[PDB]
Amino acid sequence: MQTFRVYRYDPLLQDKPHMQEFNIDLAQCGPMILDALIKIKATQDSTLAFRRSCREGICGSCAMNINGKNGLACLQYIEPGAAPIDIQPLPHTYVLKDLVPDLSNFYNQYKSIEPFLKRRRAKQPGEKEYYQSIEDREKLDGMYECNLCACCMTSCPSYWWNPEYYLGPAVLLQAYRWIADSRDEFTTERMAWINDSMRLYRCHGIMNCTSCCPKGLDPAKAIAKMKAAIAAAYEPGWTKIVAQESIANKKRESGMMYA
Amino acid sequence: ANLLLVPSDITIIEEKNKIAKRRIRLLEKTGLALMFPVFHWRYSKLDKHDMYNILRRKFDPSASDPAIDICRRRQESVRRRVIAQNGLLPGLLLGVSLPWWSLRRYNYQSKLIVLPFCAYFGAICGRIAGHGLSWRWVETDRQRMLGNLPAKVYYRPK
Amino acid sequence: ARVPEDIEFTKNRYTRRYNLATEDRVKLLNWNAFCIAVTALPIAYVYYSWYESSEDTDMIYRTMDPMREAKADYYLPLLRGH
Amino acid sequence: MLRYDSLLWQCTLAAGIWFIPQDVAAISAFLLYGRSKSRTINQPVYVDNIDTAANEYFKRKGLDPTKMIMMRKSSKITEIRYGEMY
Amino acid sequence: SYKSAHQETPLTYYRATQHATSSINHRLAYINAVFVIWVCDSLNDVDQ
Amino acid sequence: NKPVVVNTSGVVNTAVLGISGAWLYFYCVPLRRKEWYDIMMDYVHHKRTQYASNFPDKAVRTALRFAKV
Amino acid sequence: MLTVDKFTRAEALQRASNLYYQVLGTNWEDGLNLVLDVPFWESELEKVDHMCEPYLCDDEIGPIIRNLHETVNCMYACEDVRDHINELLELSSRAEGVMGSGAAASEEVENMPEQCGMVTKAYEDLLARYPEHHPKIEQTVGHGLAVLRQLEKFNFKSSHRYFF
Ligand SMILES: CCCCCCCCCCCCCCCCCC(=O)OC[C@H](COP(=O)([O-])OCC(O)COP(=O)([O-])OC[C@@H](COC(=O)CCCCCCCCCCCCCCCCC)OC(=O)CCCCCCCCCCCCCCCCC)OC(=O)CCCCCCCCCCCCCCCCC
Ligand SMILES: CCCCCCCCCCCCCCCCCC(=O)OC[C@H](COP(=O)([O-])OCC[N+](C)(C)C)OC(=O)CCCCCCCCCCCCCCCCC
Ligand SMILES: COC1=C(OC)C(=O)C(CC=C(C)C)=C(C)C1=O
Ligand code: SF4
Ligand code: F3S
Ligand code: FES
Ligand SMILES: [K+]
Repeated sequence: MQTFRVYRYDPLLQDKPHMQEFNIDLAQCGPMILDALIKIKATQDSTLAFRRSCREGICGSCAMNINGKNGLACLQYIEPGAAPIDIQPLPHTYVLKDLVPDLSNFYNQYKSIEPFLKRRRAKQPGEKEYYQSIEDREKLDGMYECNLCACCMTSCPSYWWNPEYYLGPAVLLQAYRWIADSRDEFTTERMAWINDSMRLYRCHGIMNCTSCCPKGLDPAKAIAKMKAAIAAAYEPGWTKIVAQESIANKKRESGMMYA
Repeated sequence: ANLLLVPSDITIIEEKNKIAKRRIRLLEKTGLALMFPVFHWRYSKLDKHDMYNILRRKFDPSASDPAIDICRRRQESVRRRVIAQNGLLPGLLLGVSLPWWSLRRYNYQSKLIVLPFCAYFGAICGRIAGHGLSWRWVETDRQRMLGNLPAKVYYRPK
Repeated sequence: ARVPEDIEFTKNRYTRRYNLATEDRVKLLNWNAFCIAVTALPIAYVYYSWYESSEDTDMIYRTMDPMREAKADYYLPLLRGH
Repeated sequence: MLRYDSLLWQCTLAAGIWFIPQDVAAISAFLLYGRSKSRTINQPVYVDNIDTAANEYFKRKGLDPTKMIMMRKSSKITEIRYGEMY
Repeated sequence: SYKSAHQETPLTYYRATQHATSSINHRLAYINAVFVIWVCDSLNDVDQ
Repeated sequence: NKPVVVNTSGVVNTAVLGISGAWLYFYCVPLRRKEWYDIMMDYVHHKRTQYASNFPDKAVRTALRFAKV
Repeated sequence: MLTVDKFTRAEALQRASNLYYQVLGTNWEDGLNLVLDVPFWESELEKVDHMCEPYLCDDEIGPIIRNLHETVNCMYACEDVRDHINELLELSSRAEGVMGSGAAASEEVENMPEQCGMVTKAYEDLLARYPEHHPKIEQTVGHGLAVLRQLEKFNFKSSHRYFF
């Protein structure tokens, strides 16, 4: 009979958020935390709200804060004990309801890095796949598996303080993924844009992003590599390069973009 | 055992030679007042009370006695030290007020981070300015030594 | 609290509203002005500071080494401490 | 809200364990340099009987014993002072 | 009619890693040095 | 014990390089030197309002009101 | 401008184009970028205007000057709106209280629904006034309004393109 304290907020009453304690028999519940939450909703309090889809850790929708550390509920294990298992929303996020965070800023920041392949020449008619060696494909190994759970984001003390100026670990790793993709031909443009004091150099190497990553990725290592590459490759003309690309995006629609 | 603090030899000479009282100037008064107290766990340095005594005595400005000359040199070194203390308070006040006005529209965290450091910096800058304008930077090593000689000394028998 | 609801926002570079960004630029100038002024402290120390043991030093040079060329026999033990 | 494994409580104990030792040494070195100077300028010298010591002092310095106010500052500290000092 | 909530500071509850405590000790290194200098200055002025 | 000349250039220059090198390194090389910029950027920047009361404005304002400007 | 310096048309073209791309390339959203850079931009812009006055009708220099003026106008206008948004969000943060607890909390904006209607109107006015600077307007004011949306539920035209 484990005790599970869960954060609760009603968006309509707008009463101060509180932790409600539930008792669940682990014998009739699945090993993972998400199973306990589903059981609570099914049996005791159906009002409980939380995001969940894949159940196998791949969608990245069940990101929560369990006993202090961020994680995905579907991959997290229930750890029985006298101490209540405290489940709260993602740290320093606006709570839409109960355990459902507001990750709209995270989605916007990602759209800013323009995560789509860019090439100077359009695929000539009669052309097959763009060549990439096995070794080049190996470079993109630990970076293309990010499920956007947003745990590393909501674990960085620097994203807690400057959420609207710092891109955050996940977005920065994704930017390195596209700066490291041999097929992309806009390496300099991407590095010039990311070379900003607020966007990139707000990372102080806390390493909370790597510790909490549910997919076992290392966003901290990627940001360090991206900072070294930028420092070595900087040229006086980078600012003009950013401006020219901004002119190219003049007719784009209203949303975050390279500028 | 028992310890005995007695006037030092320099104090003895200064008392023998004092011709009259000496008017304390306004800046000397303020400097002594603004001087931090000193806790004498052991007695090795001059405090504000010893400095006042030195500055309240008067000596003959023409006297050619070598002993009197030492006393006058010491009194001048003590005077430069005392009037130099008048610059700390201006520095600390401006070192908090000017930063606070500048960060008056910023959050509490910013004032906690900045004001303590600017206060010490302003106080240090004020101390540098005061010691500089009191002619301490041009004193010789003989002048500074005579102005730092203790006024009370533990008695050494025999 | 409450906040003004009829603000005339800047329309161009020659029709500007006074905002906290312009105030921050004045702060930049005033802080930088302080730095120019505080440079007078370290510069004054280096210019006015003299490191001399007594008033004898200058008298020795006036009477024994006026041209700064007179050579003194060197007894190492004097300043070697042994 | 409050937890022992919190970033705040674990960063406050870590800082204490890391800095307090360094600091104690650093301040101690300054205190030691202070004592080295003090003991070379006015070493505390212990006398047996204060009254005899005071007499030898007045005799050695040519001071009239009547014009000197001797006061006991502490249980182990006496102090001779000029009574006619401005 | 609906409003979202702003969670409190995460510092009070987020789990602490050894790399995060040590990164703070690095960013606080110069702050300690100034503190020690101030203590020594104060002692040189109000002690013995 | 009584040399005709004493070589001081080597020793003095060594001290100059060591003292100058340490000071110039501390002032120029380390990224720690930008620690005051990081702290301000993290906690102080973009955190200001003109629509909230603060003591310095209140003090200046009252003292003016008291003296009738 | 009071100066005795003389510059060729090629030098004038180079200076103007350098300033134009420098301004258009700098990140406007970061306040310290504009606060630090605008003093240098204003000194340069005065010199550029003086040396490009003969070439206002020139086929190459003229367009550069016109774009440069428009960019500076958009830079000042966008900075003003985002400055007010930053004021609103900092009023909201102070209202949360110390540590988020509410302990020493400031009073909370009461006309926030109306202050968000003012900003959104300004955002749309900028879009119309500066049609060739939408990327910069979205970087600064657009993203600013997206941050406000996370606090107050209000409607603006581009709300759906900001994931709201
Ligand atoms: C304890 C005594 C000192 C107490 C504090 C004294 C404070 C008064 C200082 C007065 C002198 C001027 C200070 C700078 C004025 C502003 C200059 C400026 O705007 O430049 C762009 C400025 C950065 O200037 P930067 O020269 O490009 O880059 C600086 C780097 O150092 C890269 O420059 P670098 O490559 O030339 O590297 C040289 C580096 C060499 O670095 C060092 O010397 C190493 C130590 C660095 C850290 C020292 C402080 C540690 C304590 C915490 C610091 C953070 C809290 C705030 C501290 C006070 C800040 C004023 O020197 C500096 O850091 C620059 C010189 C001035 C530093 C002043 C503050 C620290 C003085 C520390 C002295 C004692 C250190 C002992 C350390 C322990 C071991 C002995 O960026 C910003 O303004 C960022 C603002 C973000 C928030 C928004 C603020 C409003 C925006 C509108 C304009 C506001 C203007 C005023 C800002 C400050 C308000 C409080
Ligand atoms: C061409 C080749 C160039 C090679 C350049 C190499 C540069 C690097 C090596 C160091 C050179 C500088 C040494 C210090 C200056 C000279 C010595 C000095 O002034 O002391 C004598 C002075 C001499 O004073 P004195 O009054 O005692 O001398 C009289 C001596 N008797 C009594 C014997 C007659 O020492 C003191 O006063 C005592 C305190 C000394 C404190 C030394 C502190 C450390 C200094 C070095 C700091 C290095 C920082 C960077 C490295 C990391 C440190 C952790
Ligand atoms: C909830 O209130 C607080 C912040 O706002 C998110 C802070 O920025 C910070 C971080 C910055 C400083 C200087 C305390 C803390 C700790 C804080 O209490
Ligand atoms: S880096 Fe890790 S924690 Fe961050 S979004 Fe990707 S998978 Fe999730
Ligand atoms: S915790 Fe944050 S500061 Fe960098 S190393 Fe990770 S993104
Ligand atoms: S439900 Fe998909 S990640 Fe857990
Ligand atoms: K690439």
